Amino acid sequence: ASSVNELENWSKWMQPIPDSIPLARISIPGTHDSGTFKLQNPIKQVWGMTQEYDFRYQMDHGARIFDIRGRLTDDNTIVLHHGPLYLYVTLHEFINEAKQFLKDNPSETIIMSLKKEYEDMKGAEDSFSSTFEKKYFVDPIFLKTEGNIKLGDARGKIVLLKRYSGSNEPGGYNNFYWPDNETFTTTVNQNANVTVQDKYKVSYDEKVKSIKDTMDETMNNSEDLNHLYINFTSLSSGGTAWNSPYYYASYINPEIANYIKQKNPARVGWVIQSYINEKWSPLLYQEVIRANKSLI
Repeated sequence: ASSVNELENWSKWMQPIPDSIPLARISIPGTHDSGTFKLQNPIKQVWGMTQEYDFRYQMDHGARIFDIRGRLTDDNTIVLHHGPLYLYVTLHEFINEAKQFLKDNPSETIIMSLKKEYEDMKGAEDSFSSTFEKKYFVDPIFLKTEGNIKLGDARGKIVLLKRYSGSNEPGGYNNFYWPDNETFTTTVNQNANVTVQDKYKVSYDEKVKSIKDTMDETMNNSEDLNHLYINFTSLSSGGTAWNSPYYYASYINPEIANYIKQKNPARVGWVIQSYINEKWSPLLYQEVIRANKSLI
């Protein structure tokens, strides 16, 4: 909690950050459609795959925010989906990976975004929200405290970012507006504000400008601890060819990695990327973590 060299430890990078820092102010790497790593079917993967490695690999690479999309099944369980595609991964499977990681690295915390991706199965007993809260959320690893959550209250726990309607259990970040395919601003709570850049399905040129534009706003608003900045660098279009999330990401990641590197900002916000790996040159996630040196 003193050396900047400690941010270079991908599994324990949150250790140096002061306990009093709200998670909002922290620059955190995230993964888009985190549970698509099992899609190995050639045609399914050219449209649905946004990750090639599992949850643990992702976390061991500094990722601390996970984009979870679920669906209520007959068996009254929540499984992971990408549209109408069952990903061969379950919500329990994710929560268990998160627990092991937090057991080994108690200094860390993981933010889980939960969204209803597909319509509930016909024979379901309860609704998506009630099912998730009665069977999962009730688990102790879930932080039940709200407001502008500090890193201290989050260590060893899973912080929930609600992207589902109809919640009845307090805890984490409340659900807000979130319009389709665009960048917007709203409020989470009385003591918080949100700016999200979620322009999936858009031109590469418009996409890159969007990311950078949102990243400039957070750079110049670095000391505003009451403002949440979520920046999705992922881009999806017509697959089958080099228009896949992998193709765009092979350019977008190093590009934004450099952008962050050159500017040397004190805050870049929460950056949710596709294909977290070690292939691309400057490494986006690593640069994002480094921008936290100002907090050390």
